[PDB]
Amino acid sequence: EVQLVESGGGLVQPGGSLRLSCAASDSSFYDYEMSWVRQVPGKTPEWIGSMYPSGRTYINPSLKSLVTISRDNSENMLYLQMNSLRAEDTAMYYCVSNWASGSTGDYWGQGTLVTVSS
Amino acid sequence: FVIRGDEVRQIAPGQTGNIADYNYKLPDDFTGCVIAWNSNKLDSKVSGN
Amino acid sequence: VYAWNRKRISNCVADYSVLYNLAPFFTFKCYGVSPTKLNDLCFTNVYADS
Repeated sequence: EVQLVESGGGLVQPGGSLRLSCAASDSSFYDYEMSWVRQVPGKTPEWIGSMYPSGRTYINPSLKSLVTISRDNSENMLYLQMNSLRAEDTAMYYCVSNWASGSTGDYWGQGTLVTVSS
Repeated sequence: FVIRGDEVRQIAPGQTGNIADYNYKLPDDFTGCVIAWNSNKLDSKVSGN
Repeated sequence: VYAWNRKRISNCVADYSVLYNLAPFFTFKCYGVSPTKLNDLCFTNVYADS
């Protein structure tokens, strides 16, 4: 009934980092699997991170040892820290709760404005 | 679901495999149907998915 | 294949746990017995070929 997700954004900062963090409303989220999907026109499907409930995470084989994700439960807001920003990262990132193996009651957000261009 | 490649022949009573016994197991008394089709034109990335 | 070796295994306990060590360990089909329920049978002789 309420998303309260995908709150943030960034500007053109090549070679820097992004503090993109998307919280979650107070609900019955126990086995949630948050991820980040790009929405660049032409390349819709994209997987970046993983939020397995056991605490362990899986990074994509492309960006190996490039993106680090840490769990934070102080203010109920998930953090994400990445480095070595490329120039083709111009897309629209999302924090989808109902990832693959879902799509029955899947819901999305509005998007985080993140774009870089050298 | 999508297990991998062309290993869809492993979903059958009697046939054993790696993903057929560790990810999705089908019983020997299965009474149903099985559908499968590729998605090389729908789920395809220029650098891999 | 023609000059295949043959080793006799006897006077020991065959723990079928270290056998599952390789990733492409497929085509593990048993004829006469089942893949499971092997840790309780007490055979007489075991041969191994290559």
